[PDB]
Amino acid sequence: MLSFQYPDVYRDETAIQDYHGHKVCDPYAWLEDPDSEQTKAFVEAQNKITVPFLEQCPIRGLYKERMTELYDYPKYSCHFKKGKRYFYFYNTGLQNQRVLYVQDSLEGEARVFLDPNILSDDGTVALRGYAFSEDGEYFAYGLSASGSDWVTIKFMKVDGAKELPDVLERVKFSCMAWTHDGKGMFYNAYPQQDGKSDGTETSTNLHQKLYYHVLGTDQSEDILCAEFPDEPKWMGGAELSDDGRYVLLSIREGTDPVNRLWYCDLQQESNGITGILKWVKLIDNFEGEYDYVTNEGTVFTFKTNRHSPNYRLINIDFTDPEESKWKVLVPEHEKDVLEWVACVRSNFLVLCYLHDVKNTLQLHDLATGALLKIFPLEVGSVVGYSGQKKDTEIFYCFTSFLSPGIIYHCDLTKEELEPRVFREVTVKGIDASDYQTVQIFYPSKDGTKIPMFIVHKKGIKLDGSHPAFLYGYGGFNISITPNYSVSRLIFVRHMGGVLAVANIRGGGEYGETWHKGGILANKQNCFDDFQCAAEYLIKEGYTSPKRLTINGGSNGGLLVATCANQRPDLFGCVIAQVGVMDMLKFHKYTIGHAWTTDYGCSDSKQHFEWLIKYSPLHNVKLPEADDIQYPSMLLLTADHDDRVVPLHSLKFIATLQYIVGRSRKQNNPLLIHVDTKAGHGAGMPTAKVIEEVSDMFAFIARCLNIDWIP
Repeated sequence: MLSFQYPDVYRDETAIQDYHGHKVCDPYAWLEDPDSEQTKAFVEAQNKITVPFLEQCPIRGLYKERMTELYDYPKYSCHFKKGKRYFYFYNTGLQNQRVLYVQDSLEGEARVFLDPNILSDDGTVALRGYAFSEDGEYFAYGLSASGSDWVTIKFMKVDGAKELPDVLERVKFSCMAWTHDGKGMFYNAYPQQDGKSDGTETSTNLHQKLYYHVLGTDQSEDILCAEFPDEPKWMGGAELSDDGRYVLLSIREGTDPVNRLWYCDLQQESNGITGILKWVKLIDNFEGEYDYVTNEGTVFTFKTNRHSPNYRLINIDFTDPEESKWKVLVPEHEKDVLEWVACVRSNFLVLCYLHDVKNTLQLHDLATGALLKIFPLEVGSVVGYSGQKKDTEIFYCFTSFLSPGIIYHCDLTKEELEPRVFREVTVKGIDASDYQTVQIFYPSKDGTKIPMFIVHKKGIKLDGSHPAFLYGYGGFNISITPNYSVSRLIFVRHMGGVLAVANIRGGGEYGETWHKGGILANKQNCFDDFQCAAEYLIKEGYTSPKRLTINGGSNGGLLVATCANQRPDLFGCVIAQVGVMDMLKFHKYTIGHAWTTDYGCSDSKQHFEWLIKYSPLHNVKLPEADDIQYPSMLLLTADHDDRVVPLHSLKFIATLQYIVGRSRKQNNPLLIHVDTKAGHGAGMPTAKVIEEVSDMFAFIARCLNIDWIP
């Protein structure tokens, strides 16, 4: 099958570094420089063999055509109200970027408010964050080009959609919060730096500061409200309390769900916002998370995980702040995770729980925390919501594996609450009743039961003859819940596949204990969990090693890459998207330093000892048995992925091709595709999403020689 030759790639055998007495050779360290002619030549040479391989079989064109047809359905986001107007995002079907619409009432004719599509020919300029003024008459929005995390904030006057001259630069991982007087907005920015700041650089991001921009002035005039010079990794995001009296500063260091919480009573400022605010350090440590829900005077309601891994709601009175005085408004549940909470119609709280990886939604009284109403939902996820304190209605968006979703509306001014379907779209060509979703719990190596969703055509025989697509992430307290994916359904319907999603440790499915179960010294638990999911699908007859494909992105890319090294005999195909592969150097680039709370850091001897055992880049090794080779592998990255710098994938593929690719027994391809004008994934235009999925499934089809089922 392989009719190409791997590119010549220079090995710097002098690249030797000592890690606490452990010598580590990094022959491809030169790939860390994205700007060199050597690195640009490497990328060119790799894409030169990968592209023809993906485009050879006509199955890619069949898949692309079906994806283009089926993905072409109306996509609406949850309606939300700001001031006297309603807004919602909508994509007719195949627009590169969804468009923001506005209407003066729910029965009023909607009009285009902000269309990102006209900002570029290829839809590579996308919205990244936005914030309306308290009165809804002004609007700030961030724009990212080519997938970069970097943002340029722009402003508009809502009435007439008038462009304002205000432009903020050097914005990244930023909050956006307007003061209620309508004078200006808080945001974050990074100091100027040598070299580029467009997403192709690898420069570490430190010393993020909190600024305040007065509308109608130049950015050079902005006020510095908070900075942490002695703590370069600290990031402080601002938000205004519901009553506009307080600025709440949430300081984070790392990716754990914890934050310091400082506040500033704006009325106590000597003469408005003129510099460093009079911060009161309410919670001045990183021992727990405090997520503002609402306040009534000095009594602040926060969602926290402080001695509550499944989360709960507490009320902290600023006038009697000692922890022993906090009141538990909604106690922690023994197993279900309280995902998020919103306050609406003054005294209602909307609580969203995760019960065995499925969402539930309910309304509670703010004064007592008592349950008042349960909003009925099918098995799936709540992916959208609107309803702030002053609002008298809520909208909530639902989705699942088999149907696009439903947007629900509920008028909260009614004595008897009657939620109703506001919008519902079904994809013609994908009959949901032909498939089923089942949830099973399988034991991992240590006996822990791990949840796994399996989606397949009804009536299939569990004889191991079906190709399977197993997905996982496992980390950063992220819960992998049901979502609608046309691309995966095409695999099921047109490639006769079985979809599986394993809720492995590291995730947030069972709270902070689930998270802690897949980090630091116990990161191996993630890999073991995932390998056991594969073993389950195989044993129970859903698939077989030669027919199994595993996929994951970012931390999930690390997941699948490590699994390929540890159990090459268990997988037929592996697709690793934008993955962290060099676990010894990840902290040196862009925002990589933030991930040490999940992974550890090689600077530490103890941590190095954990990292070196699973780091994809440092564990590529020819399988011992003659009849075992590495699975077919496809790494996908982009040149503007400044979240997980592409060097991770570049170094990894060079290593796989040299150590494994050159071996005579290796006949499965080990390829990389580096895209242009794209990044980690957020904001990717529809055109690119379609090309990516077509590539992924064409690769699977060719490597496993699967026939297309019309």
